[PDB]
Order: sequence, then structure tokens, then C-alpha cells
Amino acid sequence: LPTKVLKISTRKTPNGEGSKTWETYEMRIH
Amino acid sequence: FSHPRRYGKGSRQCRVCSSHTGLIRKYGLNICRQCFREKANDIGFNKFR
Amino acid sequence: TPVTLAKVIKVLGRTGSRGGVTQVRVEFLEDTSRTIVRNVKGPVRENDILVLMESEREARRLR
Amino acid sequence: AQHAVILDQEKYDRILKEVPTYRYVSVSVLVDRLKIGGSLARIALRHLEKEGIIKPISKHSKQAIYTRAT
Amino acid sequence: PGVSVRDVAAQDFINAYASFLQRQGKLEVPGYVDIVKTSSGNEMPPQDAEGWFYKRAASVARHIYMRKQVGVGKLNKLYGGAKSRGVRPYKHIDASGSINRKVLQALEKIGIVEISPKGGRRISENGQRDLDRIAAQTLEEDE
Amino acid sequence: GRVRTKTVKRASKALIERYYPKLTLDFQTNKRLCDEIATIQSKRLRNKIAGYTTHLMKRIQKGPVRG
Amino acid sequence: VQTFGKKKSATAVAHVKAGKGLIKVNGSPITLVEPEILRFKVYEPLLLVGLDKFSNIDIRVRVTGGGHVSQVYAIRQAIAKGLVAYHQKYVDEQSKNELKKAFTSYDRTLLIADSRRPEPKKFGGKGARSRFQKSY
Amino acid sequence: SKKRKLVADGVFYAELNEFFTRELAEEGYSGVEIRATRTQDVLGENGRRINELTLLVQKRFKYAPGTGLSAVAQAESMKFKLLNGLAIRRAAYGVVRYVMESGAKGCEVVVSGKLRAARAKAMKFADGFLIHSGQPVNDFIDTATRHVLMRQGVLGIKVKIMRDPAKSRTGPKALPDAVTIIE
Amino acid sequence: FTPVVLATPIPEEVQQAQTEIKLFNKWSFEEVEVKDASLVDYVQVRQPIFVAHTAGRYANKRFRKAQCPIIERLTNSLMMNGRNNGKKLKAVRIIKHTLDIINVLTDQNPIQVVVDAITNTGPREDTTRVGGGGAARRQAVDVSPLRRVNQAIALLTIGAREAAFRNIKTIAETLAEELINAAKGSSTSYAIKKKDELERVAKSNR
Amino acid sequence: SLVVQEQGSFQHILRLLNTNVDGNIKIVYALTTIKGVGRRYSNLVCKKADVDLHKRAGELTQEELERIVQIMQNPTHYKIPAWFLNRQNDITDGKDYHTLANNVESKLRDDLERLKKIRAHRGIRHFWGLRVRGQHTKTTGRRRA
RNA sequence: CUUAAUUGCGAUAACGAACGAGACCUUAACCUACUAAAUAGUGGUGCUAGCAUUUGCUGGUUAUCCACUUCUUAGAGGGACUAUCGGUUUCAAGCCGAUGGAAGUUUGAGGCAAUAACAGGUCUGUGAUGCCCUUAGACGUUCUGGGCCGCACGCGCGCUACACUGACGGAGCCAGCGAGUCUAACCUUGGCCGAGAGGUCUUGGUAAUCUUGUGAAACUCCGUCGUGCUGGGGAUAGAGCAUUGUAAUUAUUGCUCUUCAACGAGGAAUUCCUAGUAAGCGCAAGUCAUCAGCUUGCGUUGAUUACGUCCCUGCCCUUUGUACACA
Ligand SMILES: [Mg+2]
Ligand SMILES: [Mg+2]
Ligand SMILES: [Mg+2]
Ligand SMILES: [Mg+2]
Ligand SMILES: [Mg+2]
Ligand SMILES: [Mg+2]
Ligand SMILES: [Mg+2]
Ligand SMILES: [Mg+2]
Ligand SMILES: [Mg+2]
Ligand SMILES: [Mg+2]
Ligand SMILES: [Mg+2]
Ligand SMILES: [Mg+2]
Ligand SMILES: [Mg+2]
Ligand SMILES: [Zn+2]
Repeated sequence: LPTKVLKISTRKTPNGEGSKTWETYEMRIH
Repeated sequence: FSHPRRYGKGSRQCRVCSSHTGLIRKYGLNICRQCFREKANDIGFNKFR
Repeated sequence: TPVTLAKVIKVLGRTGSRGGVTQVRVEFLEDTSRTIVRNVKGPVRENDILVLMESEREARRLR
Repeated sequence: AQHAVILDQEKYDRILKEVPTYRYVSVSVLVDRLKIGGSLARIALRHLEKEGIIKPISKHSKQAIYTRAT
Repeated sequence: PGVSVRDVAAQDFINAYASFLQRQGKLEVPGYVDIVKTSSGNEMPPQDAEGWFYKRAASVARHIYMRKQVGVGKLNKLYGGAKSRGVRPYKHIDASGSINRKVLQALEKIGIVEISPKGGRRISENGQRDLDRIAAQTLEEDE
Repeated sequence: GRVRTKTVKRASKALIERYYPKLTLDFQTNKRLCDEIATIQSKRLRNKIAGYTTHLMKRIQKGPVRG
Repeated sequence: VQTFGKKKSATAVAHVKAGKGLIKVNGSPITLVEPEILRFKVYEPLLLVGLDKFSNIDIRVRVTGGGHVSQVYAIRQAIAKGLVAYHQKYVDEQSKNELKKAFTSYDRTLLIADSRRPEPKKFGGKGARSRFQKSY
Repeated sequence: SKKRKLVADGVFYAELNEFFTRELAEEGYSGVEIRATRTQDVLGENGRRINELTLLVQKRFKYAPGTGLSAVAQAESMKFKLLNGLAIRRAAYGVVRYVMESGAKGCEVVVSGKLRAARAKAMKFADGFLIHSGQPVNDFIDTATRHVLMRQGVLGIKVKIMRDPAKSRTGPKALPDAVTIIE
Repeated sequence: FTPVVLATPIPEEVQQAQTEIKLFNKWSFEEVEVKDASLVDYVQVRQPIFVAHTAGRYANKRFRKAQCPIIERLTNSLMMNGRNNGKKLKAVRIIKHTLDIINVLTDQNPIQVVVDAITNTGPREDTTRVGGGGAARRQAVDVSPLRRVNQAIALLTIGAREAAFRNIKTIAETLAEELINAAKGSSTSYAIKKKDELERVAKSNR
Repeated sequence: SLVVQEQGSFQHILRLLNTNVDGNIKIVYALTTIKGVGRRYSNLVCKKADVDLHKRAGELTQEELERIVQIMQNPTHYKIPAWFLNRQNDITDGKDYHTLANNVESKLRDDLERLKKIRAHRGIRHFWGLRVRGQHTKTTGRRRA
């Protein structure tokens, strides 16, 4: 089967200061 | 001592905080983003690229 | 707008404060003992062909 | 509004005696030689398209290309 | 000479054979042609005034012929271009669905198409007739 | 650039300090030689671990070398 | 004897065999192209080569993906990687060797499955490499 | 669904350990799998804790009447030891004294907070060989981090260990640098 | 001229362009003559393209930038202004559009006069400047080969759309007598009205 | 079309009910230049008032505008549906109206001075000169005058 | 010297080492190969629809048969090593070409990440929180209503543009990335009412099956308006119909008609950028009861130019000076 990645793009910081850096976690099913 | 609060953000609360802030209503988990990454890897959500 | 020519031999180096201007050693076909360095704004490299407007008064390291 | 309303039979001769000596004329060239505007003559140049002394080239859209008979 | 509508390409087949249902007499238009716009995302009407749909119909019969059923939705998704939303960006607006509804109730009003089992509109045996009728006559005219 | 690390080379010198008899004089012929005699945990490392043993023997005919 | 034709997201599964004669693109034959400008682009897999006797062709090509241009390359490569693939285990070789020679002296992405693919978007930026205008 | 499902495999798998280093910590918890440090006080007074909340596992979580080489076990191994009271100077070297000759490559322990109320002590205690980093760390480390709540200024540990890649016990057999042959 | 069709409609007005006098897709491609020594090997012409849309890997490296036809490289030097960057098919339609306009005046075959219209086009010498910081001392250097093609194939659009802004005449309707002007060395064009001007700094700075 | 001849047929610009309507531009777009009628409006009125809009109001006559000047002075009669016109449901007589003339603002300041006549906040703001419609008057429309 | 790099050649009072970089890991490509399927895609048959009609054109056949692994997808793996040969090396380390070519900027793009820092941001994420302040006319929690958006004004990320490579109008019709409903209302085909907004009616779909070929847009083919601020422009502004929601007033949002403001390519400045890049285009997902001119991504279309230097702005390594060590 084709696998579908589950992606949750959330910004890396709790507050709203820094550079606007994001990061995508994956869930890889099969 | 209560009035209609059916939908919206006052409706949904964080599982770990009841924090109405930062909700992520994706995949039926319902936690805020401040909150999630702390409890991230233990769900099988990892980082590859 | 007059006439004359020369053309390329082999690259040596860059100049200009910004490193844009390049000058390099090239040669004239007829009477082949002809050679002196010369800067050209555009891109050159081994065996291209020059274009000027005067015959011979060369430039040197652009400060 | 500036020049060329719809009428001018005043020097209507240039309809045909236009196309040679500068081989090329086409769609906007209509407004070139101190003549017209472009809304009552945009459709003009198939009067001689169907008969005369001129030569076909193109069938684009937004365009035109034509020189006289050779 | 071995002819299919799927052997003559885009508006060759539709912007000329609309002459034929241009030519089928029965006016069949519910009283709003010259006075509509074909979709929500449009600022001025079609331009063939007493027409534009004597020619729109064929595009319906165009896509329906070639493969199986299409429907109400799948033909709002074509004529909906980029909308001048105002001073906001463009979008894929959705084309009209009501003119695309007696696009069919006035389409069998000459009988060319049928309806579909899977939910839709499948090309009819009489539909296969006429479009293979119309395409076999246009080529022996010009090259 | 194009310049291999020390684990590419310090291995490549430890090959032929006692294994002067062996090897070939080029890459394809030779690269299933390198899946052969180390516990290389990378298809791509021994891939390039032959790209450096290239010239150790390509200029075996132009002078033995360092160490 | 079958192949693919790939420029981008558009992959033209290229049927070829000694078949029927048509020049199809998902739909209708060479009839229905309609760039009508770049119409001449799929016109270089069989013109510096034999011009015809292809009533025994399988020139079905379905370009599902890409775009109008994405898929024009996809079918001339679909033909390339499938016409040259006819004379590979079906018919003589020294005309495959001697007209894929005529391809590559003019090669325009024929049997070259194009290595060039898009780049992901990097956050904090308009598209992939561009960024937001710097504020001070 | 299936997406909203395999998440719920894990997001149920998650809140558990929120409920585990809260209730079974003093009773010596290591990790769900139930990995543990101490293991009687998890059962209870022959029955006091075994079922005190399996009976609450249901009447909260929709059920019915009837259905030292790890850091997360070592970052609380002796997190008690601090809030009970010892020197934070030698106690920390004890744990990296401990695991290191347990055939283990590398270990590292930090304590962050107010030793004395200032811009706050952050001293660090290492020992051994700690690969970091690339992919070979996900394989070879364990690190835990537990907030320590003492009466004047919260502090916090960040323990790290590493598996001896030689006696690996699973997966890769050594560092991906590995080189060796015979003379 | 090999007159044959196969089982699909081939108007043979097409199987004619190349197993004949193999010309352009519609123009005599062989009397293709360069009018200058400034730019040979640096304008590509011959071999030809049928369509000026070879989407090849020609800017991958440094100086493969010009081994595709000058027909091609000027395709690209036009489609810009943001509104039409990208969008290559609005360009190559017009090049094979007005390539016809060139075989009109004194027929002279369009692409013969194209490289005749890189005679007077880019610069003979511009004058780069010296570091300093001040009066902008620019000591003159003569031109290199590829920037009397490249910035000649750019000094043909640097201000060539300024005669299409809120005015009437179409884009393609232009270049033939900019073409001949660059082939004739005129008084009114851009590409020669501004190389002479790129050398109002001409024989002053040596 | 083609050669249409004519010497003085066309009374270009010709006053369509107190509007200067110049002739060189087509009639459907010449009444853009008329109040209360826009690009769409003169496509309906000039289409069911049965005059082929391939042409110019300048050329036409004093006649074929005459029945445009009525089929929209009261479009409620012959084949003009009930939303192509400014003032539906009038708002005081129900009788559907349209505002055309040097009168659009003489009706677009009829109510822009009636809830400006009864203490409605939705008028107060274009009275004070600000963008009424819940728009951020902070960053934009600052000069405007 | 050289490299993206304390990357290496070399030189050497160093020698041999470990961390960092690298290796490692994810992804976008190619395999005509083994391993593969009405959930994928293609021929083909008991046969069925239409043009020409000595057999092809184009299909149709949701519990009608037969085939295939080329496409797709992806299990196991293969393959790029700068391989080979030139140009320049010095002795090399290597850098600029060329052919092979699926693949030449580390193959492209990323994930990780040393030793140390800094009163940097978050108590407005945490049932993380020391200590204080507070704890019954409460700063706790709630109910009602308003406010964060309020405009002589400056500024920052932006969207719609100034129009003839354009706008309007048929129309050809091309993606890829992706999400979706049990104590329930999520993804809506397909009907049908509608001017559209929307209504209504079923229906498929817990999802390679249905929505979905998300029949996207730029686009583009065919027409149209001939350069005013004119329709370019859609701002302000009036009137009417809907959709969410106890609740849309200070327009949530949409569709229709009238309105039609600058703006005529933007000063001093300033940003981003080297290849499927810039840029244009629209699409999903997050947000979401609702609402994009936002965000994270995505593919369609695809250039110019350099494949270089310190001139500016900055950073790193040496040398040097110091009365600084709070540096
Ligand atoms: Mg709260
Ligand atoms: Mg359009
Ligand atoms: Mg508009
Ligand atoms: Mg600034
Ligand atoms: Mg400032
Ligand atoms: Mg690394
Ligand atoms: Mg701080
Ligand atoms: Mg705010
Ligand atoms: Mg501003
Ligand atoms: Mg619906
Ligand atoms: Mg407006
Ligand atoms: Mg935002
Ligand atoms: Mg500097
Ligand atoms: Zn939370």
C-alpha cells in the first residue's frame, strides 16, 4: 500500500519570541 | 451560573491544562502546541526531515 | 564607429575592488607576434574573442 | 475622441492605395499613418481581404500580418 | 470516413457545430439569455448575446461523450475562472449550475444525451450518432 | 568540495600496509571488493571507500607512497 | 512492450506494439493537442527518423498529472522510451543504434528521465529559497 | 478512521505515564512497556496498589469490571536523594561512578536551578564516552528530565546515559565509524 | 519531397520541413550569416530548433549558457517584468510570430538579419569603475565576447517595453526595423542608441 | 462590420437625460458615462430595448436611444428582472425603484442623510469622514482628503 | 597550499587519539529487474454503443470473463564511485572542462548536533513554579453588556494594481500536497429548486474504494474594448437576497445592482535571490461555529545572470597593544 505521513507542523517555542522557526513531526503508518 | 457555550474555543479545553489556548484539533487528540511536543515522541511522532 | 580586433589566449586573474573586472592575455591573428593584457567587463575564458574600439592602449589593475 | 469619429469620406481614397512600397501593413498600422482610431476600422481590412492586390499570412488572435500581391 | 468526435479537437467541433442547434428552431431558453453571466465570479455577461449557449451546450456533450457520466458539480468546476474578489486575491470560483441544469433538460429537448446509472449523464446512442454525424462532414470542406 | 575524510583514508592506508598483494587497478571491478574486508555499516561509505583506493593503485605504477 | 514518459508530476504510460495506427493523447489522436504553438514539440520523435508505416502503432499515451506543457514532453518521451524500445527485443538493433543516434544528436529530454524536480518550501520565506523582507 | 486511531494508540499510550511518574515514582517507576525500579509497592499490601486503580483505570477511562542503563529510570533513580538532602557535589559523581563500569559507554548528569539564589548554578557532571550526535544517538542514549520541587526555587535534572555499542543487546553492533582487519 | 501519410491525418504540409531543404519550421535556415566577429561561437544558430522551447539543462553550469540557439536565449530575455516571468509560451509564440515580419521588407530572410542585428547591439566598451568611493572613476575596458551576446541579448529588452506602456502598437510589431537599425546602424533604435551611449565613454578614458 | 458611409448621421455626444454621452465609444459602454447605469446595466437595457449593441450611441439617431431612455426609466415593465436596479424593496414604498441621473447621490445621500437623521451609527462615520463599515480607520484612509 | 569545514596534502616536538564537521537518518527522483494487486494503470474477451464500412476510429460493461508489471505505488535490494579520460598540478591534497549519462553545487533538500555562553523571551502553556500579593463588597469562578478593530499621525509583514505579454467573455481543461461522522453530523458526489449566495434531496465515504481525475489558477484557443484615469482600478458609499451561530449592530462571510477614490511604474532608502532557482499561479492543511489580504506546505509555469571578489556590512583564524577579568 501507499503510506501516508501524518504531519503536525508546530512552531518550536512556547512563547512568541525568537526567529519564526517551525518543525514538522511525522507519524509513518503501514 | 451558566449560559450557552456549546462550540468555539471556550468549549474545547486542553487535556493536560484545560488551556483554551493553542488548540490543535487534528487527529482527534485535542492538546495545545505548547503542550504537545513535551508529550510528542511517546505517540510514535518522531522527526526525520 | 571604427574598426579593429584581437582575441583570447589564457586566463590569469581578476581585479576591481568588487572583483568584477577581469583582464587577460590575448593575441591578434595577423602578424602573430602581438600580445598584451587587457580588461573586459563581461565574461571571458580560454579561447574566446575580444572586442574593443581602439588599437592598443591597455588597462591595468583597477584599484 | 481625439481624432477619427466614424465617418471621413473626405479622403477615403487610401482604402486600397495603401499597401505597397513599405511592404508591410497590418492591424494597428491602421492607426499609424495619421489616419484614424481603432474601433470603427478594427474590422475594416477585410473589404480588400476578399478582393484586391494583397497577400495572406496568419490567423492568430491578437495580431495581424499582411503585404501586397507578388 | 472513419470518424469520431474524439477525432477533431477543441472548438473545431463545438464552435462550428453549434450552427446545427443554432438551427434546431425550438427556442427552449427559459427567458434569461442576454441577461446572465455564467458564474458567480464574473463582472459582465457573455458576449454572443442571443447565443453563447447555442454554443455552450456542446462543451457539455463534449466531455460527456468521451468517457462516462458527468454531472451537476463536475461542470461548475470549469467555467469558474479567477475572480476579482475586490482588492483581495484570486480564487477558483465555481461556475453556474442552473444553466448547467436545463443544459440537460433542454439537451434531451433534441434528444442527444441520456442519464447515467452511477449518478450522472452518459452519452446516448443518438448522441453518438450526431457527433459522429457532424464530424464526418466538416473535413471534406477544408484541409 | 570533493575531499574525503580521514576515515576514508586512514582505513585506506591500513588496507595496504600488509595487503600489498591483492587489489585491482580501478573502481567497478573492485567495489564488490570493499563489501569484503571491513565491517562497513554504510553502502555509501564503502561506495566512496573505493573512490579513494582508486589512485592508491592507479599510481602504483608511478611510485609507492606515504606510510 | 510498454514504457513511461516523465517530465514532472505528469507520467505518460506509453503503450506501444504493432497495433492500430492512432496517435492518441489520453483522449483523441494527434488531432487533439492544442498548444497549437508548441504543437511542434512532440514533432521530434519520428521526423529525423522514418516518417511512417505506423498503422501498427500503439500510440496511446495518458498524461495524468503535470500540466499542458508538463505532458507535451511526457508523450514525446513516452514515444521515445517506447518507440526506441520497440527495436530492443522485437526488431533489429542497428536501426535502434542508428536512429537513437539521430535522437541524441538533437536530444531534448527523450530517454533522459529528467532528474530535475522541485524543492520544498522553507518557512519564514516566500517559497523555497526566498525569505521575508528584512525589517530593522 | 484509521489515522484518528493509531494516534489514539499512542495518545492513550501517553497520558498513562503522566499518571505514572506521579503515583508510582516514590514506589520506583521506570517505564511502560511495566518497567520498574522497586516493584513491591507497585503491587501494594498484597493487593493495595495492584487494584486500587485498575478499578479506577475503568471508572475513569471507559472500561468494565473485568477487562540502570535507562535514564528515565535513572534520572529518578536518586532524584529522591536530593529532596532528601545530600551534597549535590559528590552525590552526582556517584551515579556516574555507578553506571559507567556497568559495561557502559558514557554518562552525563546536570542539575539546574538555584544552589544559592543568584543567576543560578548550572554545574555538570560527566564520565566516559558519549556519542553525540547524528542518528547513532537515537539508538545509543537515554535521557530523562524531571523537575525537582524543593522548598525555595525549583530545580531540574537532565540525565543522559549511553548503551555500550559493543554489548549492544539490539540493533547496530558498533559505531558506524568501525574499522578492523587482521595482520 | 517524401510524400507519405500513415493511418492518422498527416497534412503533408508538415512532413516537409526537414527531409527537404531543412530550414526553419518555416524560414530558409541556411543563408544564416554573422555580420561581426564579436560573437561567433557565442550566438548558437545552426543547429536549429523547430520550436524555441527546448526545456533542457542549459543553465546547470557556467558557460553552457549559449550553446542553445540565439533564437532560444532571446526567448528568455523577454519573458520578465514579474507579471510574465515564467510563462514561456507567451514568448515563443511571438518569436515565430514576427519572424515572418522580417521576410517582408526587402525580404532578406529574418535570421540572416538577426545576427546582423547583433552588429550594432551590445557594447564595444563599457567602462567599469575603480574602487575609490567618490567621483566614480570608471576606467574604460573593452567588451568581452559573451556580454555583446548576453547583454546584447539583454540590451534589446532593457528598455524595449517602454514603447508599449499605455500605447497602442503590439509587441511583435517592433523589432524588424529595430532589427534593420541594428543591422543598419541607425540613429533611432535602442540597442545602438545606447551602445553608442554606453560609449559616450568611448575613447576618453585610456 | 464595414464601411457604413453617412455624412452627418451621427449626433455624437448627445445628452441622454442630463448626461454628456460621447460618441466614439460604443453605446453599452457610453452609458458607463451616465449616472446610475454601469457596465452591466447598459448591457441589459440596450439589449431588451432591441438595439444591436455592436454599434455606437453617437451614430445612432435621436430614436434608438429614446426607447433605451424608457426601458430603464421604468425597467419594471418589459423584461427586466427585479434586481438589476439600485433600490430594491424601495425601502419606504416597496415599489421597486432605480436611481439614475445626476440623482444617484441625490438618492445615495437621501439615506446617507436619513439614518444620519435618526441617530444610527452606520451613518455617523461617513459624516465624520471615516470608513464606517467596521474597517480599521487606524492604519488606512488617514489622509483621504 | 586546499576544502563547505581543525576538510585534508604538507610541514613539523611532537606522536598517536576521542567529541564537533563527516559518517549516520528522512524525502525527490531510475531499475523495462526479482517481489507485486477492480481498491493502481494498460492492452484483451462472452460480447455492446456510434462514423466509415473488408475490421480499424472512440469507447461502455460499480458481484461479465481473460491477461499484464511499462506507467502508479514500494517490499527486498541494486546503482555514483566525482567512475574514466583530458586542463592545471608541485610530490600531491585538489579546483576549472568532457564523455557516460536517471544522476556532477558535498547528486538536490533537509533532520541531528561539541566546548561555552547571554540577567535574552515565556510565571499570558503546564496540576512547573520559589517567595511575596491575595483568599467572601475576591484579583478566585461565573452571568449580563462593552473593549482588544476605536483615528489630525509615524512605522512593519502584506493583498489588489497602474493596464495591449493586459481586462471582459465563451472555452480548452492540467496538477500535486493533503484532511474527513457512533451516541454522530465530518468529507458531499450525484439528483432537483435557485440569479447566485444558498435551499432542498438522496447518496457514496472511518477512507489507494466516496467526495476527487479535488475537470485549480496563472493558463489558453476563439473573440471582444483601441488608451481618459475609461471597463484598467476596485476604494469609499447606498439598496436588496442568503449562510453561521442564544447572540453578526462597529458592515464575520458570501452572491446581485448602482457607486467608481487615488494610483499615470513610486524619493532617500531597502530586501530576497544562482536551477526545476528567482518570480508569477492558484491548491490543500493549521486556524475554523464562523471569517484570510496569515501560517506550514504543494504542485502548474518557468527566466536573466555569476558559477567571482573584499569595495561596503558583518563573521572566523593568526600577529600585536592593553592600566579591562565586573572583561
Ligand atoms: Mg484557563
Ligand atoms: Mg481567461
Ligand atoms: Mg473589475
Ligand atoms: Mg528598514
Ligand atoms: Mg530606526
Ligand atoms: Mg552530521
Ligand atoms: Mg533570560
Ligand atoms: Mg490583537
Ligand atoms: Mg506602512
Ligand atoms: Mg453540498
Ligand atoms: Mg468598485
Ligand atoms: Mg497569523
Ligand atoms: Mg571587508
Ligand atoms: Zn496543554
